[PDB]
Amino acid sequence: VQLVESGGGLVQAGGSLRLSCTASGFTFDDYTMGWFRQAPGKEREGVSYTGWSGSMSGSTTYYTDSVKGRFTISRDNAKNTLYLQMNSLKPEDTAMYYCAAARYRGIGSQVRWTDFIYWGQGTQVTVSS
Amino acid sequence: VQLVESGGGLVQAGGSLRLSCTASGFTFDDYTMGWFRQAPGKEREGVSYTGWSGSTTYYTDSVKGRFTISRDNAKNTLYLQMNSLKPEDTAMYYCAAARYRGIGSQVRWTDFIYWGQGTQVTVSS
Amino acid sequence: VQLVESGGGLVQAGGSLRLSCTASGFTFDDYTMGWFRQAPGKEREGVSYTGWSGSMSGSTTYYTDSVKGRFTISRDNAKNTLYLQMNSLKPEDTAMYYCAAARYRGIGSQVRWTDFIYWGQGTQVTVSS
Amino acid sequence: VQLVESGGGLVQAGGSLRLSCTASGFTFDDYTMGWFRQAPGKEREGVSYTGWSGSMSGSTTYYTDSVKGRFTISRDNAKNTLYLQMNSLKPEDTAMYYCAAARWTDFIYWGQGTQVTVSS
Repeated sequence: VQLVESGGGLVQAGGSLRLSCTASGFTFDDYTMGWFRQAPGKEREGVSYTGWSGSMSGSTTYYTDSVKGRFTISRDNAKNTLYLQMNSLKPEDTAMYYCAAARYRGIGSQVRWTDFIYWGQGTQVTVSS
Repeated sequence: VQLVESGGGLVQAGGSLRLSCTASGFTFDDYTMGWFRQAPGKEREGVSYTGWSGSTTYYTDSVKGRFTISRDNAKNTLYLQMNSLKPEDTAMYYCAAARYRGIGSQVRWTDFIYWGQGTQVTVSS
Repeated sequence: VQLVESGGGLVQAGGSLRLSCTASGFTFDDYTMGWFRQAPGKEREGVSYTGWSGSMSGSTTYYTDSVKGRFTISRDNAKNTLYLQMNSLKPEDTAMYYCAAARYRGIGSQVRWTDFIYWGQGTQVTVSS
Repeated sequence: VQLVESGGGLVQAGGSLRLSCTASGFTFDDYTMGWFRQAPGKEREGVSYTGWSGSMSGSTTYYTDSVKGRFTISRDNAKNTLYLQMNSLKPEDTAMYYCAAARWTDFIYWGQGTQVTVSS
């Protein structure tokens, strides 16, 4: 089980980045995938997840208030890849961004943050002044 | 007359950036706006322009299918969405402006008169 | 010829980091080794170098005004490693830091920025508010 | 009485950080100052302290076995600041680091903490 992040870097304020996260063997399309971030000196917080419920027949996507209307999560079940399109980047968005996976295959909107078990190494996103 | 570029930076190969260029006092919506780039040690080449009956947008072969130019005449801002970035795209990117006439003439590269200071885009291996 | 940087990361303002740069096959102790940095959207500037002087009887170390009294360069000719101790970090120090090498000596002429020929891939240093 | 920590962040294995802890009213040069850390899911453990001994003939600094030879505590009584120089960082050092004051159960005044993350 591997999760390799890519697409990070350094950008001016107002610029844009696009993160990617390819996934090794765990049957990607049945898992709820998510993006986390960790500020320097602060705890790791949740950014966005998307994933699937059986009790509603369908998918549930989430976005935090600080990334609302600016970030976009998407998945490609054929290539087992998760994406995070970050537009209109602010200097408060500067963190190391992690790509996580939750494992019990049916969680929709009852997704606790503690359900994410498999993690990646991360990628740096730096938004300067 | 000022042209301030933004949105540049450093990214690995395959990543994406989005440049912006706000414009100070001149009628933005009546001018043909363009993007240039200058490699280290090489001459300044043209990337993409858009502007003026109908509108005409241009893209160079090296940025074909990967770059996207757009303008916002309300906010007087020019955009350049750079997707699938290659290490050959590493340059300082300039935002230029030309004035259209004719009426059957063409915008050549020498028509761009007003320029910006630029922004650096670095695509590493 | 390889130059691998390490020791970067994310830190608050006032914190400290220490970069390292191991060198592959090129005779490290006879080359002038340096550190560069590149801000987001700006050109690549020079930070500090150490090595040859101009006289074949001395070492010469350099430090830019923006890093004066806060940064410290050092080399280990036995392990072929270059170090950069960054203390009292400011948010203006946020860049991708590169480790470069020069080989021109020129008895009578001092070190210029264009003499650095071999470069590394770099490491990210982010100093947040 | 306030204790504000700073200097934390994220770094690779083998990298270095330096924590700082400024102190509000007024103790500082007569109190034994220390650093604690708390791993995710584990209890809060002690890292290092420095301060007075019994009797007043001298100072005593302490370092835990897991940080021995890699960490360095220091204080500045003029600026009322405590420092922790963390060199050769291991992934087992990943915790939230607290700055505490005494004069392990003697430490009464605490700070909010700062996160130190050492990734692979």
